[PDB]
Amino acid sequence: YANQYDPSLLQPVPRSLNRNDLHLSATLPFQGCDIWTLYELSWLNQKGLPQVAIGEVSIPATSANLIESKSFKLYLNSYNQTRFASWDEVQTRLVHDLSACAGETVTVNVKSLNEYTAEPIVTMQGECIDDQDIEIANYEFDDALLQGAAQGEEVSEVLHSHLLKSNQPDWGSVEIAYHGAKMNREALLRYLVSFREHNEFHEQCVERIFTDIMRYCQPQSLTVYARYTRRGGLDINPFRSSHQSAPNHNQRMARQ
Amino acid sequence: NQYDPSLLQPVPRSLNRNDLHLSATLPFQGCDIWTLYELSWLNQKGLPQVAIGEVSIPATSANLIESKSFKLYLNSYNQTRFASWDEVQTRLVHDLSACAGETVTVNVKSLNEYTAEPIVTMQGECIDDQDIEIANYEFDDALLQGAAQGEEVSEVLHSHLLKSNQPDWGSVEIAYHGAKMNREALLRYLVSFREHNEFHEQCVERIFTDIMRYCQPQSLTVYARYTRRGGLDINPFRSSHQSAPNHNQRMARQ
Amino acid sequence: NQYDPSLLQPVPRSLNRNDLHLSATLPFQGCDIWTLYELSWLNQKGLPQVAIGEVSIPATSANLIESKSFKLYLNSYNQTRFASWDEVQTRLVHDLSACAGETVTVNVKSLNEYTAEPIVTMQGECIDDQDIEIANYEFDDALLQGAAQGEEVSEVLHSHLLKSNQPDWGSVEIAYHGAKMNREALLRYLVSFREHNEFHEQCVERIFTDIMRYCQPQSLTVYARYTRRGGLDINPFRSSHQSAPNHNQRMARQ
Amino acid sequence: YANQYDPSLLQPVPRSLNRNDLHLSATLPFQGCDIWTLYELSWLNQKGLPQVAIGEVSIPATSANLIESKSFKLYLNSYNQTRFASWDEVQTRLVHDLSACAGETVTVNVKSLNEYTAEPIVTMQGECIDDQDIEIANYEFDDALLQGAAQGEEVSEVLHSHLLKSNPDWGSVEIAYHGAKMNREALLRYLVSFREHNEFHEQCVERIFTDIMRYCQPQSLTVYARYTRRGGLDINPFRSSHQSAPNHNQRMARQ
Ligand SMILES: Nc1nc2[nH]cnc2c(=O)[nH]1
Ligand SMILES: Nc1nc2[nH]cnc2c(=O)[nH]1
Ligand SMILES: Nc1nc2[nH]cnc2c(=O)[nH]1
Ligand SMILES: Nc1nc2[nH]cnc2c(=O)[nH]1
Ligand SMILES: [Mg+2]
Ligand SMILES: [Mg+2]
Repeated sequence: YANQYDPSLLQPVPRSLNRNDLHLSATLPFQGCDIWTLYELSWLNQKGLPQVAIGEVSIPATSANLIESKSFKLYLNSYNQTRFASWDEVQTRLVHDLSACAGETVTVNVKSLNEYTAEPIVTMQGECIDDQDIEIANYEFDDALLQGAAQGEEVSEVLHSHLLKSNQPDWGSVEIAYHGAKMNREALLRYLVSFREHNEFHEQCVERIFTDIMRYCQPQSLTVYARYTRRGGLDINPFRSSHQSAPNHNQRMARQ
Repeated sequence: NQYDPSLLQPVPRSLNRNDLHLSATLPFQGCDIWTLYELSWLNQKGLPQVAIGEVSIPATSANLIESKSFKLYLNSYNQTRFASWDEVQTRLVHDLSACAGETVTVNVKSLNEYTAEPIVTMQGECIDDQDIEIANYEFDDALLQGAAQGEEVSEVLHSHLLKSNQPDWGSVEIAYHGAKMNREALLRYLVSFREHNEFHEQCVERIFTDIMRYCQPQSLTVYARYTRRGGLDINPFRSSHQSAPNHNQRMARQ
Repeated sequence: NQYDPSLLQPVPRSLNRNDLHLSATLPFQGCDIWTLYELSWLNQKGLPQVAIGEVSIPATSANLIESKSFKLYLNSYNQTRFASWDEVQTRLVHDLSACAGETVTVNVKSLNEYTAEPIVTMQGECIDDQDIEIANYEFDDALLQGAAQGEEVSEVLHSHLLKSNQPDWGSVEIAYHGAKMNREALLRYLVSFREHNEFHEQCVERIFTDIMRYCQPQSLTVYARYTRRGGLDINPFRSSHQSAPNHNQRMARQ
Repeated sequence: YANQYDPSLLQPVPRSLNRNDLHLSATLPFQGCDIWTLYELSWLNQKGLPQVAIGEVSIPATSANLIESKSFKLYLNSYNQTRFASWDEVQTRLVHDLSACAGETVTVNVKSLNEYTAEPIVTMQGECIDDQDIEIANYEFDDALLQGAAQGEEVSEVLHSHLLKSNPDWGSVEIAYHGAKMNREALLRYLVSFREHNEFHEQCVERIFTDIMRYCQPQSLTVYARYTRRGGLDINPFRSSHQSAPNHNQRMARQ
């Protein structure tokens, strides 16, 4: 007997636990959300016939807790052999359980597979910074790579990179939109690549990138948004901004 | 932490084929199409490169490649400098062909080859929307007994409800020429895999050979597309007459 | 009449590309996919063989192959004994590569490879169902002026209303990432080809370059599938980033 | 200016003209129909926007006339720049004009392209006879190849071949019969002997039917051929001693 519905499998992690290392002020310097895509969501209807869907979850960055991804997979797996009366019931339980875990109302949209037919694979906004003629040999984390990286003229720009890797490896693309002194692209790319051997949660990586850019580069406004490939059937896409609340859509990128 | 072909582990196709009562003379042709979503290495100067790999392994190869070993092998690229993308392709073809036992094709695609690519569904009629009760989940090939008693047709059917055992998940497309299949029988048969344990490639061959022995179509193609595990997916294709699928685009859950 | 490669007539791609104001370094990559519905020859013992040929000619080739000459060339096979299907596939690759000026890929498929293959449509949203009036039929690329003023999107659009000139007929799929396109403008633009004269390959390159210069998408793919003439069809694919379509399946009118 | 709707482009050909050469009885020894597929049907709606469809036409084998294929193509092309108020109108005109040409009511379906999505490519019923270990060097027509071809035990069977060529035109042919079992080598050599031979598809099917009836004398017989299109149109003649039509007009691999 596979284990059936079990909300106790969900594991909260307080966001303050990692934010402590970032030495943040009393107020959070960002707002935003963690958007998750649940590619494996499946359960049984009343009559025992399997149902399959994709879930799209948004957890506020102000929630007391994030949800540990493994535990989230195990919790979703507990639906697989459980009978539910309706799709509405499934969506309601996901909101209830994930909101209890996070400590703040979590948004959930349970979508049938046909909602995805002809949907696009997308890239990120702005210019890709990856095509550089530089040598890298040190992959150890080094925030000081951002020392003096913003010395250009005042600009609004959006940059992105597909070279984010952190630690089993996690793989992501990251979009950085800002208004401030123009950022040195070589410094930025070396800084991003220095995560390659570093071990932090995706949500934390994004908050670290945001806070390092804010402290070294002092833009007037900033958004950092990363989209990671799935682990265990789930992906996370942390969005952190000085002024925006969320990305426009949750459209997948090429490796997602 | 460096490139290491010894990480690849073959599994002989003969194990399950003997279990299906097959001759070494196969009743199908085809291939296993793999998508490698996490392919990454370093260029000549140490700057990371990322790509998606598209691999086709002939169904006649002695071995399939065990997926986790495939993951670990690919990870061994991550901190290795390679002279060019052509070098990477070359190594992949060499190593994967040696492991499978027959020449494997490999296409290493840059990520921008996927911009504005659409998600696809499968062809023909989805059979999943049936108001039926499933009273148990044991595998039962005899669900197909007498399932093909209709008039001679050529049609294509699909289901998104394939699962085996962590769970794996797939959609499957069945194109045939023969006596028309009972859609309820077919759906019950597919659902009965849920608590079955075998590899994706093996499941597809089981589906193919069961439909053959119970339904006796003149022509049959079975093509399944499974969600990834460990950053790679497998899409086994088995056909009476066709060597490869004429499309390879990702589905909603992939 | 025996096998005769001198029947093939090349047409240089440069003629129309110069007319489109293209540099020798192209703004697209891609290929022309041909389907040879009437391929037939004699085996060693004089017994007729029939097959469907699938040919891909790189868009970088110096020449395209003129369709009527391609038909005449294929007809020269009809009363010629060839030792095996591999011999036929070899001759085709050799002759078509020499004519195009670059290696052409050829698959010679038996007819039973198509049994129970489904007809396909194109992906994304069809733009044809518009309640608009067309007041004249002259080609006008300026119909695209200001046509891309929407928000940044990635989407796929298609139309079945492509016609050029005896008339030719096609459907066209346009996938792009850029400012959202006005569908009325796009449909008018495509309808304005109706009484225009150029080759399919040239039409597609004109569509690509007109969209690129009026709409300025970040990336663009244009893939047209035309109905056959003389037993063969042409399906030109042109893309910023992709080298080939990830499907090759016939549509309703093909 | 493209030439607009012109029903005078259609060219009738009396069926009796070719049937002469087959020396038939007073009454026809067969019934059936010619099913045509019109893959490039297109016209303009009342606002000038192009419309595209696939037509499916059935002409009774009893019609006084068949329709010459090139003329049929030219007639359909005359729709391309012509405005019509509705699809129903287009269907109505096609029935009227094609029926007047043929001399007997013709059925016409005008189908939107989406009615073809996921439709199958099909093969023919029964056994393919093409995989034989025989040498052929003479491609001249020879009906005498069927002399004594049906000696076997009494059987019902269906046979098909993809090797029909005549003038090049390309087809597959399905032969269902009840009678003394037919020699497959003789049948295939006979079909291959059309390879350098000039006759209309409808006539080829009638010649095959009448040659098999005379040399093999089955109790019942159907001959159905499906040819690849010429000029955007295909023709699929069906002739039978006891059946009226095939079940569907589904395309084969080369069609
Ligand atoms: N939420 C969350 N859970 C994890 N468990 C392992 N890695 C992660 C991560 O990056 N984010
Ligand atoms: N090739 C292969 N390897 C596996 N390892 C675990 N499951 C699978 C599978 O389905 N296929
Ligand atoms: N290659 C080619 N040859 C032709 N001959 C006449 N039209 C065409 C065409 O569109 N393409
Ligand atoms: N109806 C008809 N017309 C033709 N015109 C040229 N060939 C043919 C044919 O086989 N049938
Ligand atoms: Mg995603
Ligand atoms: Mg047809």
